[PDB]
Amino acid sequence: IVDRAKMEDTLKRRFFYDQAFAIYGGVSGLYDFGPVGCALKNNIIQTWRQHFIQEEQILEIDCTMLTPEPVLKTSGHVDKFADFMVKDVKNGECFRADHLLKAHLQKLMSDKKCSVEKKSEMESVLAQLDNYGQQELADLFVNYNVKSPITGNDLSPPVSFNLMFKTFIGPGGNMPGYLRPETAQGIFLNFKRLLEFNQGKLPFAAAQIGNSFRNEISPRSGLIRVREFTMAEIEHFVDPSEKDHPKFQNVADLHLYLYSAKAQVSGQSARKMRLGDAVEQGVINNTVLGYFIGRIYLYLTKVGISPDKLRFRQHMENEMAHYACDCWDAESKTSYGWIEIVGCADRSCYDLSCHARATKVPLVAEKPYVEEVVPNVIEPSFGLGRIMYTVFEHTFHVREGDEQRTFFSFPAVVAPFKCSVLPLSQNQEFMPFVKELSEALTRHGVSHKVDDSSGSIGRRYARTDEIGVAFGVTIDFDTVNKTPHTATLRDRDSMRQIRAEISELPSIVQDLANGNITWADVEARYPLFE
Amino acid sequence: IVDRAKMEDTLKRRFFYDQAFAIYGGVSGLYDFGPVGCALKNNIIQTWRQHFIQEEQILEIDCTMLTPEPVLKTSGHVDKFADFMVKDVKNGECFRADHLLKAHLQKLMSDKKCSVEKKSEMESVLAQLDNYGQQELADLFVNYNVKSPITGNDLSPPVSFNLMFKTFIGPGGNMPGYLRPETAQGIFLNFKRLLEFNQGKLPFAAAQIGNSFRNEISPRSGLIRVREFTMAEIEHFVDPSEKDHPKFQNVADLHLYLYSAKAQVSGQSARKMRLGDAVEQGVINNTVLGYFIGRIYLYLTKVGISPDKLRFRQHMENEMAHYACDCWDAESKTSYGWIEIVGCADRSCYDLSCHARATKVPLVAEKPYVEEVVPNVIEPSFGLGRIMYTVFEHTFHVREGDEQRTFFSFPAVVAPFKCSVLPLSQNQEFMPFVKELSEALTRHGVSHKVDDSSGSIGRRYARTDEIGVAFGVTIDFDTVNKTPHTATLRDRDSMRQIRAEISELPSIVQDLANGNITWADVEARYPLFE
Ligand SMILES: NCC(=O)NS(=O)(=O)OC[C@@H]1O[C@@H](n2cnc3c(N)ncnc32)[C@H](O)[C@H]1O
Ligand SMILES: NCC(=O)NS(=O)(=O)OC[C@@H]1O[C@@H](n2cnc3c(N)ncnc32)[C@H](O)[C@H]1O
Repeated sequence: IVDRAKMEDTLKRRFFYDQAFAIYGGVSGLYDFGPVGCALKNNIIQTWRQHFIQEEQILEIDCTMLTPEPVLKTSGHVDKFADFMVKDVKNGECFRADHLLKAHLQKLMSDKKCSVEKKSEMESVLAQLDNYGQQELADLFVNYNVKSPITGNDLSPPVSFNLMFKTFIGPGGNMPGYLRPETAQGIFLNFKRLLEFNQGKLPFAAAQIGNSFRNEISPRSGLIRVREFTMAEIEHFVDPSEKDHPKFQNVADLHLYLYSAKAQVSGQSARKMRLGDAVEQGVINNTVLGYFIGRIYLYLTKVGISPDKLRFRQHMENEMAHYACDCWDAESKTSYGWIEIVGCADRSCYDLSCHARATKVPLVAEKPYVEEVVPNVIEPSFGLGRIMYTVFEHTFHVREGDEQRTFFSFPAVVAPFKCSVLPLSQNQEFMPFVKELSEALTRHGVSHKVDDSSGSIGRRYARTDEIGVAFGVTIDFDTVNKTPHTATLRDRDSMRQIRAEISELPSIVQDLANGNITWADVEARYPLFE
Repeated sequence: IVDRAKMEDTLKRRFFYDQAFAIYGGVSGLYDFGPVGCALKNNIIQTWRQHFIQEEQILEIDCTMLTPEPVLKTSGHVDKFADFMVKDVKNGECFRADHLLKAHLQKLMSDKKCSVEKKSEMESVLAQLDNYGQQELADLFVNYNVKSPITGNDLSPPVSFNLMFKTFIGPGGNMPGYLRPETAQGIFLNFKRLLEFNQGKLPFAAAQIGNSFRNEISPRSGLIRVREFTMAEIEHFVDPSEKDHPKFQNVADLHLYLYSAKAQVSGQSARKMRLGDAVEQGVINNTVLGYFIGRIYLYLTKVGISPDKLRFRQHMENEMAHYACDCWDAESKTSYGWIEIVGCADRSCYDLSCHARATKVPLVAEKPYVEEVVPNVIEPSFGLGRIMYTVFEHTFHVREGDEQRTFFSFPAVVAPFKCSVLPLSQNQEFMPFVKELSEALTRHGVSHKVDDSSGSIGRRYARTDEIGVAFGVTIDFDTVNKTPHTATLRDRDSMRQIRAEISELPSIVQDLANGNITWADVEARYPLFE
């Protein structure tokens, strides 16, 4: 339970992000990222690069965003990539059918005038919604009588609205195209010279961190639903017969909530298994999937998402992507209910096949006489957008002081900047102290900023906390005067302080942020301070 | 003089970049960046961030790419933003008039059958080409009889083809839009909450590093002309009466080639002045411009561009951008002649004005009773695309050995990775040595990679040089056997080596890359090696 109202308000005021083209009414599904937003957004794509590209020697490429017609036709995107949209036959108002029906039903199950017998039934209708194809969705839009949310008119019948943006490359209109709804296609259309890098042998994973455009219908989900976003995608090309990851054992003992395809059809709660077991019982196909699912958990977790508000639901036979046979999503429980933030497909040969065929250009590899194969691709797609957002809600708190102060408990690895050095006076009695501390902190690789903002120390740290700055060091007169020179070390969340030799503080703040020491350990080592 | 042929071939083979959607014939003006390309492309945007955002406490934001109709109409982009295109009345073949006429004339001046009197005249026609508006360009396209380059047919009359891509945001067609041809607009539409950050006082500069789409007509300039690219843009909001930069004196003593607007009309060569003087004589308006022009020089230079193949040409009264009153470009002499790689506008109030008006939302500041003003914006726009390319040609060399080996002399600050550790055998006699060296190099912050590729040491370093890896350390038997343990330190360009205690090498390779020591200094300190 979080305060979407109060939070959005804080986030936009400190300018983590806000509405794009504000002074024009703004466009739905489009937002701009302000300074702290950028800082935090770049800390996540950075933490990610380590956790994946670095930790897996993943090849990286940077493809185009403008894709020409054929490429997306071959991938079958021009076809199956779209959402069901309806529109009241009055004014041209559109709505994503998929969701409107869900909104209606919740309204019905919520009205006390409902028989527990129908309520239980409707749930069952929502717990399958993504499987509902053109027809079933058509009928349902009749039985339940779905009508325009506003001025309840009569919605047209569910239709298919392709989510890809449309444009024409170059003068004229001979070469039409779209804005890549995913980065993957580029990583595929480059398979040949990519295999080469890994010596033609599998497995090997390529990757991309760039934008994708998805002309959504009704962006009303805040940052969650946007028509333009940055996504990190890994394309793990493995040999079909070797769908077995060598590192699995590292993420084997993780105990994470899983919501199998069965548990969804056998209408039962998601279990909190162990990856190792989850694979034994054949819940999670192979180990390649398992490893990634494990890492994906370690990442989302490390960035800031709460272990208890995260899970992995599997897709349904027809909820499936138009390019996968099996797939698990990383869902984060938020004010918008559970929401997919990271996807883990298992698109089997379907990609390189389509392209190899359509162009008559062979896309394969070899193995030890030396047989040829079409690498199956397990693809972990990250919605850096929705991820940073989950981190927002999962770590947004309210200082328990009438005043109504709000702080973010961002892990030291994603905080706008780890420490905030703040002295009382600006005079020269302090500079020689602030200077050193800064340079010393710099030497220790600790992102920091010297505070200036007017106000009592406690009012200062108010803003520092506002944007989740991990720590803070107070430099007062006693720091300058008394000898030895000690400053105040203040933990963000607790607001508890520690007096300590301003010389050691750096190496300490470092150990704290790097997870090498606990706040408690500090209170045990150093004298407190009020 | 460079070998575009041989170079492009090398660049694409090592996969710095290549043609987008290759297995489909590919699209013109679109390319994909492979691994080394990315590594180098990220070293430049990184080196840039320091040189500017860091060194100038520049605020950073990340706006949308999809812009809605009004925004670009207000900026006057829907109007004046386009290139003159012609097309033979036979097949629908297009060409950018602006250039075709230039191609023709060069052909005429090149044919020996021309009177030195006409040749001199035609030049004068090219040395004004960007000023030629609809009419003048129309007449000229007649007099000289410009006809289709291929199958010389009859080109239509010069027309205006808007360079912005076109799409519709959301279902329907009520909300049309384009893909931002520049990042700036976003930095402007966010001025209010941006001024706020700097305490409402000027000057203060915002910035953005993202993509912009320019639906060019005839992309045939390789990477130079592309329909999609990453550009770093700084929006320096200064008070009209205070167009005087406090740091100028730092870049005052720089002596750089300038090609004033006059020198272009007074048909004379560009002078190699000094920024300080250049401002005295009122050649370069104010100092704000001067400082940036200075930095822009230091950057491009530091990244790899040759001091002698770089200059700053000013715009002409009607070559001017549709938003500037004064402007200087950073031109780099290349195989495609001089080409603008970095732009330095002086768009006076024109931006915030248009938007303030059109929306009726006031955009101003105050100064010490406390008067209000509309900040003038000096904007340094960087074409990270064309910049990295200039770096390619300006540092592409051919090993003087029949064999035909090609190396890149990339500054240690942009090289794919500074050092390349390479031992002879893979056995355990070496690992304990390779391991340490790597970790030690890591500790020193020196990007490196342990070589494996099969081949004689000299064949190995061949590939290392291919992609401009600054240095190389050879670990042989004597390194393992003999005591002390010394390895071979090899400079890329010279190929000259140095035998030295494998323990010190790290701190050394560091000092070398960080520009703290010279190769010569090393040869003087340590024993040579052949
Ligand atoms: N290349 C395979 C692929 O397309 N996978 S997927 O994108 O369909 O699935 C993964 C989801 O993509 C991201 N995503 C989707 N639509 C949005 C949105 N409108 N706003 C923000 N983030 C979004 C989600 O963050 C991530 O969970
Ligand atoms: N925001 C102000 C603005 O629009 N400035 S400007 O872009 O018109 O001028 C600066 C130039 O923009 C970049 N640029 C232009 N067109 C291309 C291209 N087709 N390929 C690659 N790079 C290009 C050039 O690298 C850079 O010199």
